[PDB]
Amino acid sequence: MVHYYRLSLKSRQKAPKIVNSKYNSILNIALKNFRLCKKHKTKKPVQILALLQEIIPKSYFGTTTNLKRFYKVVEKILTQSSFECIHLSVLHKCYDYDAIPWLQNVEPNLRPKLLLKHNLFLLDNIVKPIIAFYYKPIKTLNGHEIKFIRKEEYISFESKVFHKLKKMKYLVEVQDEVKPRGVLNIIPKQDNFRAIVSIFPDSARKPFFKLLTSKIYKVLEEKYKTSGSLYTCWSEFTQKTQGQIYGIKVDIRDAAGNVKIPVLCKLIQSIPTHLLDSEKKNFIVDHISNQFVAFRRKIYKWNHGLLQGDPLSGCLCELYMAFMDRLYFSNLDKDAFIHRTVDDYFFCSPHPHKVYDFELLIKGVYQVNPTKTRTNLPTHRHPQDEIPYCGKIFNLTTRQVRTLYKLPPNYEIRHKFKLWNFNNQISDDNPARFLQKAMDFPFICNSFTKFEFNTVFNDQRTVFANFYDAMICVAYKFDAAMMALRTSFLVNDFGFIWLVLSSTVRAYASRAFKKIVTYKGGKYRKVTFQCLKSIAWRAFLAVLKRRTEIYKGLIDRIKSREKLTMKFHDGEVDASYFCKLPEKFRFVKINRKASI
DNA sequence: GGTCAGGTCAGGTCA
Ligand SMILES: [Mg+2]
Ligand SMILES: [Mg+2]
Repeated sequence: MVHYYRLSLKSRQKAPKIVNSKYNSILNIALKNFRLCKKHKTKKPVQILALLQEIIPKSYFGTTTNLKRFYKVVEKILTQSSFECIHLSVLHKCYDYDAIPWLQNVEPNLRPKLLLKHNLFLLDNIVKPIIAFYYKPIKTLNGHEIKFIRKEEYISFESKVFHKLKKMKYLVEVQDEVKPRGVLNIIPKQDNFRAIVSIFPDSARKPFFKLLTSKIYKVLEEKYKTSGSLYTCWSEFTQKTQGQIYGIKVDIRDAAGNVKIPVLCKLIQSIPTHLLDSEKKNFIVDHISNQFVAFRRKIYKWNHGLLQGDPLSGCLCELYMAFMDRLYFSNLDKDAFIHRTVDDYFFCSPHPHKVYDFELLIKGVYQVNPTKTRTNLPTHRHPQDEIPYCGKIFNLTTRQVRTLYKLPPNYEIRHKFKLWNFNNQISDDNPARFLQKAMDFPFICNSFTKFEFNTVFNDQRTVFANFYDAMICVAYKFDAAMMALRTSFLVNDFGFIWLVLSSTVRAYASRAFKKIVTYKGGKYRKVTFQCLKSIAWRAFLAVLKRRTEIYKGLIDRIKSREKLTMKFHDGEVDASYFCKLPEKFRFVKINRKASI
C-alpha cells in the first residue's frame, strides 16, 4: 500500500563502497565514479545532469530513450518542491527492457520489480548524496519554493554574518559549560537575514511549552483589549469617513531583537499570581535570560532581544508589543482606524498631519524598515494609494480591497501547491481520486471570505475581480496537477477529466453566492448564479491558453456552451480584465527545466 | 436517523 517516493534530501543514504550480492555489479562502476566524482576537482560551474551522465555509464540504460526517462525524474528532483513525491511505478513502467543489456539473462516476466529497486538504489546512494555534497536546500517560505545554493557560498555567507553577529556583541562564547537548547541556522530572506534556532527535541516539554504559550495567550486576551477584527475595524472606519482617507503601514525590523529583556522580565513578575504562579514565572525568566546556542562544536549566548525559533518567543513578543500597545496607543481618535498584526502596523485617519505624527512616533520608539513603508502621504518620496497589509491590498482613495498575491517574476507557481500526502497514498491506477482531492475547496477557502465578497465597502467590480483572481489561482493549480498526471500517472485517457471541473465551478459559484448573499451591502446591485460560473470558466480559459497545444481539446470542449455572457447588470465592469490574464500571472513560469 | 460537542487530520492564511 506504499506507492510513493519522497523527493526530499534527508531520505538519502551514505553510499557503500561496493554494492551487495542481490544487485548487479555494474552499479559498482557508478560507485567507483562516485569516489572519483568526490575528488576535489570541481569548479564553480557544475551541472548535476552533466556530471551524472559521466558517472553512470550509458551501458546501464542502453538506449537513449531509457536514459532520458530516468534523467527526467532526476531533473524533477533537481527542481523539486518541498513535500513533493512521485509514483514508484514511474521507475519501471514503459522502459525498453530488450535494449538494456544487463537485463537480458534473467527471464523477462520477473524483471520489472528488480529494476525499480535498482534505480531506487542509484537515486538514494549516489544522486541525493551528490546533491547534498554541493548544495543546501533552503525553504524560501514563499509557498513551498526551495532554492538550492552552493555549499561554499552558503557557508561563506553564514561565516560573514556569524562574524558580524560577533563584532556587535549579540553572540558571546559562553565557555562555562551549559546544556545548549538547539542549533543556530542562518536563513536568507532577500537582502536581510533570519537568524533562528532549531531546538533539540526535548520530549515531554512540548506539552509544557504549549501549556505555557496557551496560558499567556489567555492573559493577552484578558488584560489587553483585542486589536479588533481587522475587517470590522476597517468596515466601521470606512462607514465613518466620507472624505479622503489617509493611511500608513510600517514594518518594524527585528521586533524580537528590539525587545528589552529587563522590561519583559518585569512584565512577567508583574503578572498576577492566579494567572501564572511564581515557579513558572521564575522558570520563564531565566529561560529568556539564558539563551544558549550550539554552532561549530561551540556554545554561545544570545544577548539581543528574543530568539526566533524559541517556542515561547512568538507568543512572548506579542505580549511585549501588546504591552507596548497600551503604553502608546490608549488615546487614539475614535474617528481613526488602527490595526496591528505582530510587527506590522496599519493606521488611517482623515487628517494627514495625524498620520504624519503617528509615523514620527513609531520611528522615535522603534528601528523600522524604511523600504517596507507604504503611504499615501504627499510629502513622501514614492507615495501610493495601495497599502499592502496582512495578505490584502487596501486602496485608501477608493476603499476597495483586493487579495495580495506573492508571485515574484519567474516564480514557479507549482511551488504554491502541496499536492502530495505521504500519510495517505493513492495508487498509480487511481488518478481521479488524486485530481479531485487536489480540487478540494478548503485549500482556497481563505480567499472566499467576507473580506473579498462583501458589498458594504466593496464594489461589484472588485468582488468580481477578487473571485476571478482566486479562480485564476485554482486554474494554475489544475495545470500543475495535470502536469503531474502526465509525467507520473502517465495517463492517456483524458475523457473523464471534463467533469469534476464543472462540478467544482457549480459548487464554487454556489458557495460564492451564499457568501455574497450572506454579505449584501449598499453597493450590491444584482448577481446572477450563472455569471459567477461564467467568470470562473473565463478564468480557466485565460489560464489554459498558456499551454494551448496540450489543452486545445479541452479549451475547445469548454468553448461550446458554458455560457460566458459578461453582461452583468452594472454598466461599468470593464470586462477586459476578465477576458485575458492579469499581468501579475502572465509572467509567472509554469514549465520545468533543471537550471543547475 | 438528528443533532451536538469532543478528537483527529487535510490544504491553506498571517506573522
Ligand atoms: Mg509542530
Ligand atoms: Mg500546536
